[PDB]
Amino acid sequence: GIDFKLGQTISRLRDISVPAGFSNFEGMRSYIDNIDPKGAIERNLARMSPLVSVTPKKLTWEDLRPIGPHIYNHELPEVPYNAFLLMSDELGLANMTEGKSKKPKTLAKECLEKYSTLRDQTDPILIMKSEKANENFLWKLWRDCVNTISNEEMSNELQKTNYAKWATGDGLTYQKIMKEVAIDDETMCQEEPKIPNKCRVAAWVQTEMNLLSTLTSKRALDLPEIGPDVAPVEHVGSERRKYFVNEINYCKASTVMMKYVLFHTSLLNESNASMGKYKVIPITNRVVNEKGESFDMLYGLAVKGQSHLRGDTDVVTVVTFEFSSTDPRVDSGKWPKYTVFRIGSLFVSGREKSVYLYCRVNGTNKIQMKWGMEARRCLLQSMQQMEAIVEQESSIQGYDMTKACFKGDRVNSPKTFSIGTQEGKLVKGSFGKALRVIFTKCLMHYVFGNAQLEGFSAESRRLLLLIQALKDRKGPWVFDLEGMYSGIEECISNNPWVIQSAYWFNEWLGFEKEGSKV
Amino acid sequence: TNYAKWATGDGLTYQKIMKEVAIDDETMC
Amino acid sequence: MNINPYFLFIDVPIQAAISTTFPYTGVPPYSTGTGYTIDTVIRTHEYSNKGKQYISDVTGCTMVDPTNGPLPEDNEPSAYAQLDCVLEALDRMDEEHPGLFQAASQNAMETLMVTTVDKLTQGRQTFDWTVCRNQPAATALNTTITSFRLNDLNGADKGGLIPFCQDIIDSLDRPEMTFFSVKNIKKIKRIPMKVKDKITKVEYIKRALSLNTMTKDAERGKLKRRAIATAGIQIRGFVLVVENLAKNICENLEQSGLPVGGNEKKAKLSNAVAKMLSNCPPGGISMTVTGDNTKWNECLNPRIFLAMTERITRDSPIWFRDFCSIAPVLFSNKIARLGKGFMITSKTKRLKAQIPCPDLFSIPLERYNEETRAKLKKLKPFFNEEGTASLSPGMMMGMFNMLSTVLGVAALGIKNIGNKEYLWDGLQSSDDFALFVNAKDEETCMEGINDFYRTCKLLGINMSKKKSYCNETGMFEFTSMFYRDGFVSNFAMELPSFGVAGVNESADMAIGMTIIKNNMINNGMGPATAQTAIQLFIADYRYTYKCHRGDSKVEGKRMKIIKELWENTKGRDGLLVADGGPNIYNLRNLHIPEIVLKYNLMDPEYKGRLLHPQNPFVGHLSIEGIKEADKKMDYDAVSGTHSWRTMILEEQCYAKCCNLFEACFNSASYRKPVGQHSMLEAMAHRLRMDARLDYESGRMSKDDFEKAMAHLGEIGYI
Amino acid sequence: KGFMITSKTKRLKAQIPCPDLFS
Amino acid sequence: MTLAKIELLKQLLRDNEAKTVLKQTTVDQYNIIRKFKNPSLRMKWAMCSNFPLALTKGDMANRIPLEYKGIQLKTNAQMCSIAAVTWWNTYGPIGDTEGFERVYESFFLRKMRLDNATWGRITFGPVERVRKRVLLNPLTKEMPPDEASNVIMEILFPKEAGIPRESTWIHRELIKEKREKLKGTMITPIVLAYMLERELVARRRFLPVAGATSAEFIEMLHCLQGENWRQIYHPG
Ligand SMILES: [Mg+2]
Repeated sequence: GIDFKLGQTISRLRDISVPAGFSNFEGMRSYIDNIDPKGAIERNLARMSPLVSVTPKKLTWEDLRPIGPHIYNHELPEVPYNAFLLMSDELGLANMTEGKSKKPKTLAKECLEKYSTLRDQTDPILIMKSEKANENFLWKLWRDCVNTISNEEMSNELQKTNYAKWATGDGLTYQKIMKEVAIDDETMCQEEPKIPNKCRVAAWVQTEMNLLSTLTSKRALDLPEIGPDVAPVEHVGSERRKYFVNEINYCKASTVMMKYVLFHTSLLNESNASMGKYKVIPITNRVVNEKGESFDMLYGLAVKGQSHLRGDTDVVTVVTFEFSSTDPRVDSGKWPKYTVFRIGSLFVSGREKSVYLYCRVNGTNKIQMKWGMEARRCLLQSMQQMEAIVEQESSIQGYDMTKACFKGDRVNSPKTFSIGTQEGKLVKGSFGKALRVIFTKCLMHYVFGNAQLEGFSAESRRLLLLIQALKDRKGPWVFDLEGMYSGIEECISNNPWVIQSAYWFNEWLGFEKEGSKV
Repeated sequence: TNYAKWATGDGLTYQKIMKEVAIDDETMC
Repeated sequence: MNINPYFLFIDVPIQAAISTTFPYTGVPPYSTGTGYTIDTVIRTHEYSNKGKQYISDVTGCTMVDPTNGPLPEDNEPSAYAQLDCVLEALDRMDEEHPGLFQAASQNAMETLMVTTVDKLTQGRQTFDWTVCRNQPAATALNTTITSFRLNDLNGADKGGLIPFCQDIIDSLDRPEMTFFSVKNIKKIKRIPMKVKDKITKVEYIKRALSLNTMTKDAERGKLKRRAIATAGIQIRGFVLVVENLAKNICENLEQSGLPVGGNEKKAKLSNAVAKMLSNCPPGGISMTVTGDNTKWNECLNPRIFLAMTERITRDSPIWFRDFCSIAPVLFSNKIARLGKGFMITSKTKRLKAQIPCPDLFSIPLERYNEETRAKLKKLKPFFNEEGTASLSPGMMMGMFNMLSTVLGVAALGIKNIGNKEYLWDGLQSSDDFALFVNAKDEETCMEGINDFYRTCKLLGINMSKKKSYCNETGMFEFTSMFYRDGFVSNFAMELPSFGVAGVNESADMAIGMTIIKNNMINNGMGPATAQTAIQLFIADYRYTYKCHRGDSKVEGKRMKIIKELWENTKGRDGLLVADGGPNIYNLRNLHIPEIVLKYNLMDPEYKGRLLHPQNPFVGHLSIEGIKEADKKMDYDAVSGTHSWRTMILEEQCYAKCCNLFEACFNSASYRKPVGQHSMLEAMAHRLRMDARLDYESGRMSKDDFEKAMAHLGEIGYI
Repeated sequence: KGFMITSKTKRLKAQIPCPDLFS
Repeated sequence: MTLAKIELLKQLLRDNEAKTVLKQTTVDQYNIIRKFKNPSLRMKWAMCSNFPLALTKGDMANRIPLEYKGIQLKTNAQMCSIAAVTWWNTYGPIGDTEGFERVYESFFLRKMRLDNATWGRITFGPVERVRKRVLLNPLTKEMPPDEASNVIMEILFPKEAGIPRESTWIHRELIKEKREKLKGTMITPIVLAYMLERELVARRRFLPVAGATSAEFIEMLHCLQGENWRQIYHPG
């Protein structure tokens, strides 16, 4: 047969890998083979201390308390706007086009040629400088971007490449030295970690959520066609997709998502192509309105730094200048990271409005660059929930329920959802409005996503499920509520979305408390 | 030789930059 | 009006609207991992400080044994699992399943006796000791075999995996160990060459027991990063056999949520909850506890796994018992390589330097930050000079998943303590468990939950009091799937699959479309959702492969050629999407390759052009991936121009030898060759037979026959 | 040769030519 | 070929490395020898590179110019660019298509069943489904994997067929039919072998089924079934 036999080193490793109370593996073998336990668990539990226990405790509405009370503290600073690109304050320089697709450089050149007043604006007017950002460096970089885009050549590399090394901060980098010098050196100490600042609720997140769930005349999301459908199931799927895309196509969140996706596509392509040069990258989008006209929208420019990406997490610096019409002085606490300039003004239909240029230095990496190319997965996340709801409704009544759910049938009334509140009075909204709210929520989970958001969502799932069980009169029990609350609250530090989600959770919990009396 | 570069302090030499960046920088005195 | 998304929950159950709560649309967090590994080691040894501390004479490391230690006196995690309690649980489980341990052991032995060394080529990156790095399974396996050849170890060429494991065990006894090491010789260029290096016995043993560490990347449900461990090749076979035995045992268990995936687990959840509800007494209550074990990898002692394997194989041949008890022993004496060291910087001098692991304590601890300072102060006792941590107690997640599930089901199988008026049972799968307790009043249900908590603590299982809660039966969670009133709201995690998946055009298309079909079948993806997924995948595919519609005015290198093809071919509906052709995939035809779908619609000239029998892009050596795609997934495609494919000296030599072998043996590609002789002898015999057949068949002249025979004689096989 | 300016925190130096003495 | 084979073997043995590896690695170990993190990003980067494709050495490269309409295709350093594939699909060698009409019979039969099938009404009520072991795709003749491999070897590997087992005679009709149909083609034997394995080896899975169980309906299970909807489908 087989005579697999152990040597000496392995035998001695086996000898010293035995639980306490045995001198050799043979002792363990004999003990396990012969000894017959007859309730060792009962004895151990009997002699186990009484202080060790789940300490179960029934959960009631009173035990549930607001999460992250410090967000209501007025001493802490208002959360700043840390998103990569402007979302609700975005300004898009629009030029109508027949539909022909051209390179981003030419598209940006034409867009800037249309707006020559901003293109030729060489004398800036600084409105606010964040803390450190040198206004001179940022303005010189912006002028370099404008000149590089407007130059007749077809190269997309900045014409200086030597001033930009310092304007972007690439030059100010520590230089590596061999380990022995560091050992001998005494001043070289390990850098302390950067603990995120603790902030309070802000009014800009709520306004952004309100604005980005609203219909707009500009539809940007376009998707590839699929093959003809002949079976009933695919016809039903096409109908539901038609309603869903009709609702979501014309919402500002869709345009923001498409802008993000296109910008990240361009950024990743440039990083893959250009390695050792400073690149100019327009923030471009294609937008089609109700009339069918197509426009190219230029939302600013970006300087992509020295893309020497070795691995994936290696950082690449991007200096973004973005057009906007919002005066940051109205809400100063929202823009402590942005060095803005007042670059011009324009008339939309005869009403003049100023145009500021928000300049900010940020960083990205291959993971973020790619995952910004998959923001349509937010669209699928939105689709799944509405599909589930419509399937439930059509399960209740035999005939398909989509039309009544959205527009209303001759036998059923349109379905509505509790959308928000005003003056403490909750308000209702159509199914399309709830769809847009869900889409905006998913888009914000994408844009404002980081470790803090993942932790907060995962740990607040417990609270949501507990509240759901409490609603169903299931009498949920929690063994240690304060530990769960602390775990949830340790993630409410700096992410604007996490703080606003905590505020919304507290508001909804209060409303549930008030309505639970019935 | 690498160790002697830092032991003698020759490695702690200030970098030279263009006049344009320096004048555009307010922290250079 | 202020929009509040949470108000949706007022109109919809949280379970139904739970999909939108997942932030699986953003960027997953990504990571030096040395700090995380140090926290892991400190925490693992902190839960077991009250055990027995000694010195490993074999390795000289500091070992800690919490098993059979003092019982816990508080609510912190404890690894002091009593052996006799575990034996009691195993005996009860075996009684409940007559002849299950024996059958699983015998089946594992049977499947082991037929396994070959080549099976070790499966899996993920493994720790290569010859270079002390992370190398693919096949590369590390062949490197270890070649190095064994130098130290007089000839088991791998014997075929079966038993001789290879025997020679691995023997390698731990040889006074020295010779192998090939990479030498980056300076010449300026850094040329990598092979150096015949030699190491001593203790260092080689430490290398064998070492478990390389890395920082997790794909985790998205936590705000902090943890450490994953990759083992070497000296343990992969033993761990494979033990895991196979554990899977054999836990396949029969009804309480086990493994090995099952897709829709089977939903049915298991529903069946378990229905069975529990039916068994509920008249007038009693069934409470369901949604549980989530704390870490639970750092409290499972490998010695408990050794005892469990010993008890499972009580009536097996001694050789199989010893073979099965080699992974746990090599785990109880494991060593953790602590990342790549820290980084210290001088701000005033604008300098930075990485301090490698071996010299962590060469710097006074006052030069580390407070967190790292305390970490190193606590880690000093278990720090090896070479730059590794002696991590005996606890386990690294991912190694023993089936065995730990068996332990959890053993805990669940107790069903009662003190004959009290309650019965508990539930589901357990790889750190995720759910419980159900039937009693007469909620007070007794909570008493049963407390008893279960204490019993689990006695076995080393520590369930979170923060991550777990309880309610009435009919609503709970398990492995991220939410059950509520019979409607299993299978969470939506299907996002990280819609997008080009790798190797090439046809394979990516087939993989994506089969993914859509599988999601529709299992997770209940709807028609509209599937169509939207197809649309998004088409968009991503067209962008990535630079293959847009011909009529579209997009500009690019391949776009000009696609534009020319658009009008150069009359039938515009037969071209693949790879060539800018229109998409025909819909809900009904997601199981059929697109080449065959448009086959009727292709112009004869176009199909002849694309489907040429000989294609330089398609290489016989690149067909390995036609069957399976990396998890191993099967996809159906059609060979064509789009089936293309995207150390140096060894690569050339091997590749060429394998290509010549494949050319001589046309069946080697399709089926695995079997033979205990050198490749040269088989190749020479095949060539001689082919030459004789060709000469006898009139396909080869007498002069060529003489030339070939002279060549073969020169080779030395006449 | 003009004058010289330097930032210690950034460890940078530059030379300002005579014409740029007032810029 | 035999002269070419012996010449290649002699040229290979001329190197010490080839000699040692050939004389040291056994036939069993050959598998390991033939085996030498984020596929999405790597493929993305490869796509925009000048020459991502690894073109095998051969005589077909001469058919495609290195540059075409000012677009680079191939270099002599082989490496190739997707533009070469697109041109090949535009203009290039015209192959023999009769092989596909018989080699890829499973897919063609799948398409025929899809095309000639008739659909009906859709019911949106809750659907009762049961976990059952079902065969995903229809089989011409199912047999155990070892017997399937033996049959495929006997089909497309006439040599290496010494001492026929007690399986060729059982499936003699299948053997002769496949031998006759597969003749006249030139596709690589690996693709044919894998296709025959797919045709012969049965793939079964635990799936939720409500109604028809035959593989014809299982193929379209993704469209026929539904958690809260059902469809009537008659395969062609
Ligand atoms: Mg759970």
